[PDB]
Amino acid sequence: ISEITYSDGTVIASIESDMLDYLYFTTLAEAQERMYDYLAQRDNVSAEATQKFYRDLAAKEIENGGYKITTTIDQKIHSAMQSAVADYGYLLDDGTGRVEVGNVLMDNQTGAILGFVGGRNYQENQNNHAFDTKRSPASTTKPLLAYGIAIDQGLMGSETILSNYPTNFANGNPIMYANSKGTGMMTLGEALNYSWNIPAYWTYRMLRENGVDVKGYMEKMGYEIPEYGIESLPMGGGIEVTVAQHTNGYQTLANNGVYHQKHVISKIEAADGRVVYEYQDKPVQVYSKATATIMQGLLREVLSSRVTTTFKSNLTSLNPTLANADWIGKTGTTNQDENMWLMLSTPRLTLGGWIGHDDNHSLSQQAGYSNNSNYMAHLVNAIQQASPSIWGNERFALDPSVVKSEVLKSTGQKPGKVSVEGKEVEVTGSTVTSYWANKSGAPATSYRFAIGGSDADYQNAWSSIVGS
Amino acid sequence: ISEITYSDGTVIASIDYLYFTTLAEAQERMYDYLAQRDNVSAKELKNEATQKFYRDLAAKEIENGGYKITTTIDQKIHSAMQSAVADYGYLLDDGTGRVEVGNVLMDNQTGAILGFVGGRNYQENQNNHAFDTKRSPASTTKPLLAYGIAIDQGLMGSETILSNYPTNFANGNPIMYANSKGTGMMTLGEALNYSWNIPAYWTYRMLRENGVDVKGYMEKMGYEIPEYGIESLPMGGGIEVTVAQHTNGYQTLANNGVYHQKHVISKIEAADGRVVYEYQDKPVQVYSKATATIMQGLLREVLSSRVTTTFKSNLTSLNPTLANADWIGKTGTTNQDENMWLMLSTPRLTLGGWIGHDDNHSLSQQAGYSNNSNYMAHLVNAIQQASPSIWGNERFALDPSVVKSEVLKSTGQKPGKVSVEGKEVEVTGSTVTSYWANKSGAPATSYRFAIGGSDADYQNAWSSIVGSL
Ligand SMILES: *C(=O)[C@@H](C)NC(=O)c1ccccc1
Ligand SMILES: [Cl-]
Ligand SMILES: [Cl-]
Repeated sequence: ISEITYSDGTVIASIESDMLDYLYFTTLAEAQERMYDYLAQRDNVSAEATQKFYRDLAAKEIENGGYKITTTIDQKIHSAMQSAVADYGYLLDDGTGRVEVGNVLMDNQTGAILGFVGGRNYQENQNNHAFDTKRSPASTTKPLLAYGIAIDQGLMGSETILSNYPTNFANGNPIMYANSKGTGMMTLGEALNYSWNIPAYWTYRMLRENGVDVKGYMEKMGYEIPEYGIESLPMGGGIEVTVAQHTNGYQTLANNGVYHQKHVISKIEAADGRVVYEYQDKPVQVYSKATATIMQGLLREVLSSRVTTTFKSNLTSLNPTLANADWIGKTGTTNQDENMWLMLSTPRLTLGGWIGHDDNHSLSQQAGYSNNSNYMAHLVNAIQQASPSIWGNERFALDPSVVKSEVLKSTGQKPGKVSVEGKEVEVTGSTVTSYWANKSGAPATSYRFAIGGSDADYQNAWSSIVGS
Repeated sequence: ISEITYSDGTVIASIDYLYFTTLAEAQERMYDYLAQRDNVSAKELKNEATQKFYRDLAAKEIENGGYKITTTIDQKIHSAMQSAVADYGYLLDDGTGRVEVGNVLMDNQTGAILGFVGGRNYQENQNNHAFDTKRSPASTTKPLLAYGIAIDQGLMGSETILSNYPTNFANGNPIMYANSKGTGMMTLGEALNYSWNIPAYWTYRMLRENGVDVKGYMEKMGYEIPEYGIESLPMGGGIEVTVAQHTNGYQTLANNGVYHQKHVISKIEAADGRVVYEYQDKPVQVYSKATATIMQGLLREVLSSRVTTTFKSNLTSLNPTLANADWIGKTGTTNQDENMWLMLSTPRLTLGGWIGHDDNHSLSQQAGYSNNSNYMAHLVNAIQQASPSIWGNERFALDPSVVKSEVLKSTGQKPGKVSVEGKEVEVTGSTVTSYWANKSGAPATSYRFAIGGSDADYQNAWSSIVGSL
């Protein structure tokens, strides 16, 4: 007689007990953590690896008591998501075995989880790849941990230049991206669309050199990272996250920089009217509104450029109308292709997606670029068939507090006079608008104008520029 | 008493696009027959009064005689194609007005035309964009007139290097691609996938420099080009073609270099069963089998690299199995975006496609990249549902006659001893197999290893080669 229900109150199951489906265990486990804090607090503790007596009590309270447990799960969307993974799951198998999958669909204004995919098939495997397994987010780390923070601290703007010239780790090893040692200077947009690694590495070093509390940012979105003094951290080195938590970081970018904590339980009510737990809205401005809406604009291009994912193309062919909603996203690829991530938002929703194997062995080279992008387009279509207005028709837009600068294409700073080789120069050339999240906008071009680069790099780029 | 039929004898009509197109070709064939019958001949044929008299006689024969006309059209494929453009034609519209379209499906072993799309909707607009419209094929011309010819003449192979360093036309204007003046050296594979312009320009110039008979190659495919002395010829300048004729040129690459002449008419038969006209197969080896099969491997990557078309992604979402056929293809885009082209083949079929506006105004930037790719993936899929074996599952494959070479990745040539600004150098580094269509494969590396390039260009490039040993 204790009960778990969908957001509209329809029963999911009753809870009982015995001695010897993803939806059931996920929602029960979150309901038990809610019951525990409630119990711990009503007996005024804060003491203790028992504990652990409170876990057991919370399970008993729910399996004996008569409690109504309201979830955020939308029955139609969640069922459509199961049918999707059942009908199009095979799209992910790439010749490397049975490829597993995790997907969380989150509401950007509230943090509520509308539906999810726990895996390919509960009966054949029960690991919950939406809420339990933790893998490096790799590249999908770079907007949250490196570029979004640098934009937020007034250290760069949308058309800032970064170095992708070859450079080494402190140990001598060259920093790589697939087989490439590096190219030269590029925009942010290019560093993002292609997902290069050297530009994120220099951004994070800048942040450290300037004393940015990067930990403060990540903690406010609930990320737990044990060691920040890692050179590859912007590449996802030393980080490991569930699909649900990571979706929650993209929710933050999509919601104009304002976090709401992910949840699957909204209310726990006793048969006697005692409300044991109700979700409190607790919004947190993590990035300014200028930062987040600037970041949205870049992530729009990461998908429309198709450089690292075929998603827009796949979705165009399945549902050209849905494909013209305002989609933004980032992909991620682990160093041996062990894990592929694709994160998508419209202004209303965020959908996180991971694929990999349980034993961590390698996927094919294109599992992320192609298989996962195509499977996710199917899943996005399904959610839509079930709830045709849930993705929303609104567009992401720059906040009015965003600051505009006219800069040069070649330096991403204002045109101006710099001294090169001792001998002076007047720099000019084709220009562009770059967006900033400070008061003053972009600076005037100085000698070292980009994020990173050795002296030899700057001498090579400066030279080619004065090729005017 | 006169009738037109599908290839299976089923009756088309008594003698919409389908009707006029096939009537018109039959009339063409009848004219030819009347003219030879009355032994008219030659300069007399150029007179327009007599031209008029014979057209009028051809037409009247067809309504008067009781001629049985059998066409190459597969009824089921053709209607699927008609349904497809009715259902999916809207995918092409892009905010530049209503976009027209032409498609021709051709059997690669016979040159027969199985079906076609004349336009968005005959009742609204009656111009036939498969058979009558002529527009520059743009990029789409590079594989045929630049790179395929050069490979066939022994002047390059699959990983030959070509210059895409900025350069100017003879009048001093720079050769552009989008808004880029160009980059540096690059392989043929990358020149083809991204569709750069400067490499095609140097290839053609080289063929002029070796006196290659390019006109001879184009004429064997039935191409009519009034003037070959044009610097932008291999980009498609000074060429305008119908969809049907251009399909025929990609038919030739697809059929291992051997052309068959396009046609929707296979036979016309007099009331009493004698043959006024019947199609006579005349295959011509236009490219060596080594050339065309090397081209096939290159055009495979144009599609699967997805740089200029999203086609393989679209097809993959509509039909994962059909996407695993062995597709090869090339896109093209006019200056200013007035015409887009996507040409596709499996070993059995070629499908040509054009989109654009009847008064030539610009399409949007992505109209070829995304729209026409998506629309063509739907058309391809409708063909499959209507005739499930038709595309086939065979693979293109290098002909035994192809020579392989191990060349330096960075020169496109055999590793070796090279003289650089005085000091001789030993040139080494990673290698790769390059395919050639001559007797001896690839030569040894020499100072001008690439197609095209200035001295300043070469002093840049060697800088890198050397600084990397
Ligand atoms: C981050 O992990 C980087 C290296 N890039 C990608 O997300 C990616 C994904 C798929 C194909 C190419 C690159
Ligand atoms: Cl492919
Ligand atoms: Cl694509």
